[PDB]
Amino acid sequence: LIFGGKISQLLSSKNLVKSLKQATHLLPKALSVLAKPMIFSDGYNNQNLKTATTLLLSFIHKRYLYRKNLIVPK
Amino acid sequence: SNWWASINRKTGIRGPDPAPAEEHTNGPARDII
Amino acid sequence: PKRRRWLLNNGSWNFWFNFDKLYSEEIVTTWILESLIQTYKYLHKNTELLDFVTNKFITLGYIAPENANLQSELLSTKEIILTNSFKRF
Amino acid sequence: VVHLAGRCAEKLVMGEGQMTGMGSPDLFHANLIAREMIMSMGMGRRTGPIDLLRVAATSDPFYYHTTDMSTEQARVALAEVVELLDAAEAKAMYGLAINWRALQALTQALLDRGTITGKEVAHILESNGVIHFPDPYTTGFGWDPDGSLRYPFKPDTTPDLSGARGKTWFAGTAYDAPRNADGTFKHGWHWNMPFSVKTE
Amino acid sequence: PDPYTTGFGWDPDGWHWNMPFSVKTELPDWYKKEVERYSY
Amino acid sequence: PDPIPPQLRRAVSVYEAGKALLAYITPDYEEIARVSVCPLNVLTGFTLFVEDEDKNVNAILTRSELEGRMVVHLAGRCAEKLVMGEGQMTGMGSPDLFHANLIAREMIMSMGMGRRTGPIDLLRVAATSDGDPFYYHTTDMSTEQARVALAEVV
Amino acid sequence: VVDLIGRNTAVEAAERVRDALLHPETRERLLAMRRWVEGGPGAPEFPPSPLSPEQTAAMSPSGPLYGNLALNLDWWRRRQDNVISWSAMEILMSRRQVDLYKQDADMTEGAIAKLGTP
Amino acid sequence: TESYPAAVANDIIGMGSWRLKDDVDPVIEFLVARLEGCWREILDTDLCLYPREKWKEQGWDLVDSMDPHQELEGFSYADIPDPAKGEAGYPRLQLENRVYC
Amino acid sequence: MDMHPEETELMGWRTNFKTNAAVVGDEPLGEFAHVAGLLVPLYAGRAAEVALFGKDGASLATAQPLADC
Repeated sequence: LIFGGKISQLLSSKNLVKSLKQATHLLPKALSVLAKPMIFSDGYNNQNLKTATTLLLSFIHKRYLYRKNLIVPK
Repeated sequence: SNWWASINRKTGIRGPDPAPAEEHTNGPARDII
Repeated sequence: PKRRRWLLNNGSWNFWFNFDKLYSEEIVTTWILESLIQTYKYLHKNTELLDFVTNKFITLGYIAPENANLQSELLSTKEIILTNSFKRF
Repeated sequence: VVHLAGRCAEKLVMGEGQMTGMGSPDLFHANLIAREMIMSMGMGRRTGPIDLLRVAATSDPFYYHTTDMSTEQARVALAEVVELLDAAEAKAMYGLAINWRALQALTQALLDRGTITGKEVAHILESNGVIHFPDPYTTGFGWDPDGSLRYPFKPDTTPDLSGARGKTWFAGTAYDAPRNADGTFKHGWHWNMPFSVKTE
Repeated sequence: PDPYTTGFGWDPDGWHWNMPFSVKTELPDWYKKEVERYSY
Repeated sequence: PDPIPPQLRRAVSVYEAGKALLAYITPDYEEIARVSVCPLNVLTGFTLFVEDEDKNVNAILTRSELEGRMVVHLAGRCAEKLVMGEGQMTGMGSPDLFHANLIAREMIMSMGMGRRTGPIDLLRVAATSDGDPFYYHTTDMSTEQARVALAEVV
Repeated sequence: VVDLIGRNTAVEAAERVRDALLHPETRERLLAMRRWVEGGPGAPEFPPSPLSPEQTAAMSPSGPLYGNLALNLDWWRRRQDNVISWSAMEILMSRRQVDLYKQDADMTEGAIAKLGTP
Repeated sequence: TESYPAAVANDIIGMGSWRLKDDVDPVIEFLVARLEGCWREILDTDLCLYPREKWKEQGWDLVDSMDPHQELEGFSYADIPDPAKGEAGYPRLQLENRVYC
Repeated sequence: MDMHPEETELMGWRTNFKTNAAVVGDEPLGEFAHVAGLLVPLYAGRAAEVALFGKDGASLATAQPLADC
């Protein structure tokens, strides 16, 4: 639910490397994958990241699902 | 019948009953509220 | 006021009790990656629906980022459009 | 033992992965008892009679206890706390395992009645053939290094690289992503995802 | 050259980037023993 | 350069000139207001920018915009190297180097722009209620995560 | 300032100066920019082009080729290693720099487990 | 709040969320954008997606020559590098389909 | 003697001058050498006692500059 919008933004973005680069590891199939695609927006919101990291850290620091001995220095 | 004495903390702790039940979601929001 | 909890310097940098860090990070990144992969795999098969909903959402209106100032519930017509698009068969 | 009993019971019944976070206060209470036995009451075999805890609550991460001892002594004391917690958990799992039928009957009775009294608890446990602890001590209980329980009457006092999945990127190479048993990438990863996985 | 501002579209009028990575992490035996002790 | 030594004037001139040139040729950057190299025989040098209230303010920070800002920040020391040499560079570029490093760390650890660290919130900004008008909430990372993020930042 | 900076730093600098002296174009550019820094009547105006000749500067104005400066910073990533080390000196410095240095590091026995393995 | 007509809406969309929108020619991309925009604009309120059990459940929405059995869950277009010359699989054929009613 | 107030800061990149008993030729002092030249006057108090008397001649009179070195 948090990351659906960024996933659709990634799926609906034009890769500009194949529109920018012109004519060892040639052709715009291996030439375009040498580096990160030129997605216009990129990044994340820093609020979605805050919610996701808070949820996962609250899962692992408050449940002790697998490692219970980590409650020793609490 | 002595289903203990094989309880391993390294390979996973399991009882004799093969899992309690399934989990019913009916949506994240309906789980929430 | 110097630090006195030096534990490991050869092989990695670790102070006395940081044992709950590798497990924590390798659960956080794994779970976030799995959820993003699940979202990508769902939205990979609904790209036509995404384009249709986007086309029907432009004509209804949106807040342009012109910074003339100083979206968690969705309006009613924009909900009718999305429910119609998700009819399937 | 009693404070670790609830989370041990829910781990045995519901499974290891379906345990909820309601056992955290009781787990911290058992850890607190072990910590006060080792570092405060001087009941440690290796730690011995020395006062190590100096309560500095005085009321950022909220520390209550606070200790100034050295790292080696802290390692020894926390190892003793861990071994006491392991002994208590082993005894709790031993009791819940030998009284599995009584535990299941008490669970069903609690589900049916919501609340229950002491006499009904005693009647259910005695009618289901309960086994009592001869001792209240966790002495001799623990976990073996291989992973098996202690005092369980044993002592006494390549990934698939077929066709389309192999014709992908580097495949058999140290530069490949981790793969599952069926050849699919770990976490269902693919090469167009915006994140890079870590090699196993 | 500013991208995202002009061009890229008709009008009638080797090495990948998602390379998996690793960290060395040459831990000693006592640290592995402590990790195994607290990993339960 | 009546008081100011010739090599000092040349150094500050090269620095401010490179910074102003890269700010001019960087798209969607702030307009240069004034480039001063020892204005009233005072040992300082600066390249000012107009503080517009339109456009960005705080709506969305594009990674191309952040990379352009970081390049403009590194431009002064790059010009000093490329003109005077490696050994004639001095420490006048330290605030710009700090700002470029802050932009890089913000992109890696706050916006999830790195492919290896991933979308993890390890750094947050905060406003102080004098010194700097802001500080940073930091998450205590392990050595492996810190090394991966450092590799991306470098 | 050799005693002030350290013999290892002086040796690394000597290696860099040797590598620059072996290339005549780099050597002449360095001499010309040293002349401009020193100034005087012998200064030949601004130093020459910064290793980008007129054929590589005319290779990309707003006319021919172009567009490589439009790519994001990751496309300018000239160093990429898939195995990130456990120590920051390996990430920061090059292999020769780590081999020459790292006896100045404040470490116990990591300073034998770090590049140029004997 | 500002809205746009359907013509410039589909021009803003362009090709859209096509899986192979980056490897196609600009002429093909312009034509696909124009025809899909004409569909989504003229045939609005009655344009349905074709039943998935006819074309999409069989994996014909995106087929790749090197992955005919859909062993990569439709991610072969970026999971598999393009074949070398002469090497089996060359030339690789990729077909993306969009069926509406 | 009309002089810049920040003449101490200007003393690094100035060439072919002389102050007190120290001359600077055509090679200017960098910031590193200029600030690292301050360590010698602070060490000279201890160096005089060590050179003229020995280790036991070191006193508390020359102990404060060593802590700022």
